[PDB]
Amino acid sequence: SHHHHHHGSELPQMTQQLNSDDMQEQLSATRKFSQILSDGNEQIQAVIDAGALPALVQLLSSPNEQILQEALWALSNIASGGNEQIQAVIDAGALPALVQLLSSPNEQILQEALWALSNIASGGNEQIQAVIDAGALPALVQLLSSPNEQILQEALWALSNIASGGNEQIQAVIDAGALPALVQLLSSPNEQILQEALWALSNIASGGNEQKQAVKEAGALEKLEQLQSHENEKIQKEAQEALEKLQ
Amino acid sequence: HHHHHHGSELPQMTQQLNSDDMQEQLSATRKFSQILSDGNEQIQAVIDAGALPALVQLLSSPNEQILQEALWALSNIASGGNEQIQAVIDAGALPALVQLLSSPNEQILQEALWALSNIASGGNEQIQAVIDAGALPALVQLLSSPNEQILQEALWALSNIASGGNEQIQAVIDAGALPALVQLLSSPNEQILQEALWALSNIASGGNEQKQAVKEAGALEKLEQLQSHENEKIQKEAQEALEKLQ
Ligand SMILES: [Mg+2]
Ligand SMILES: [Mg+2]
Repeated sequence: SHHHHHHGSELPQMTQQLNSDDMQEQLSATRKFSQILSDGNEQIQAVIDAGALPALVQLLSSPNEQILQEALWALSNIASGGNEQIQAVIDAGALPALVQLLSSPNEQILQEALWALSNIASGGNEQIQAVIDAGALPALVQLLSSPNEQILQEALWALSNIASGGNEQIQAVIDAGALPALVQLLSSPNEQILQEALWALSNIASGGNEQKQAVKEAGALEKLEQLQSHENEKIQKEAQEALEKLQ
Repeated sequence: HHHHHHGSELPQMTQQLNSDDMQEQLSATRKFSQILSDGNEQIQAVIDAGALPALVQLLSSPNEQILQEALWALSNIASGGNEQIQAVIDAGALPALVQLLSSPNEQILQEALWALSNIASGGNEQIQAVIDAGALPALVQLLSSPNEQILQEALWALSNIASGGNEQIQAVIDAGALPALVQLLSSPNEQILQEALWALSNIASGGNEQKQAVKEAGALEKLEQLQSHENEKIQKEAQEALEKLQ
């Protein structure tokens, strides 16, 4: 969803001061920007300081759709910041509830839960490990065989981020039975899915010998070879990289 | 540390989350979401308004306050998620931050290192951008700073870089960081050697090629000697890393 900044915004003239030659104007504008950024982070931190996270995690068990969905947006949002903010989400016990919400008959709830997991798995290796431990992988994989393309795309993005951890985190993806589904996804009519399936296999390929062979066993060499000649240009530029590192 | 103002609505909202009343639960979640949406849109408005490239340009300012103030703003943005980190790199920050790494002024150097740490706490391509910008040669050279505040920030940065994939871990090894990392185990500072242990354990998360390089540096010798330490918490981390070589 795109927005317009309000008409009374001071930001444009503030940006002009930064680019100016005056150096009183330069100093004034950097101070105002530092204030805006400090204020914005502090409002986010105050919510965490307030003890909101564990109470929001509780509300993930709400029978009410409205409440569960808003509490889910809030957590996803926090988990989209730095590592420290993901840690707070994890510490509040979000993961088991987030993993459980992958069984939700609601397609809107499933997608928001998948986006939350992606955010958390975009952090450090031990935080991706936490996700793995919570048993996210068995559900993520079965969700790769989904008729719903929009769900598939987010489940795929969540695996890629897990697949961008250490070798042991990558191996957990392999052990979960992810490759057959990923390789099949290189036959996707939808181009955007192909590219994320590509980037997922590319992230796995950044592992050691064991991870590479597993990808060769799944039949990914054959595909990337006779895929390096697809209609699109950047789908060839990324399949060339996904084939070259497997060396 | 700071206090929130007495008029803050947050405590009554938190209690509304934990209540049995669904209406109060729903009013509180919507309000928390609103607050979070607002803060994140304040930060994005600064980016959408084209500030970053201009702040990067002010990293080469002859004025002490300006340079310092711009570096904090850049550092602050880089402490968010990957999307915000990328905007900083796109703005051209890394070259300027690396050049600032060899500046007379001590606090400027420290903030420069803090900034680079923030950037290296993102994804692998982001950490690789730090490496391609030439950060490592300077970083290792700072591992024996007579200033210990500067030593601990430089350590943090290397841990972050070494917390990437195998390609970035090998780069740290290739830059000759292991000997100095090992020598920081037998050092008086209990907070520093802990960060050096964090650092070494992160390398030990790589492959065999990475695991063996640490061994040739004399890690296993000084890792086992750390079970005779006064502190109980160091005794755990030394083991969690010593055994991390299965
Ligand atoms: Mg191989
Ligand atoms: Mg809202």
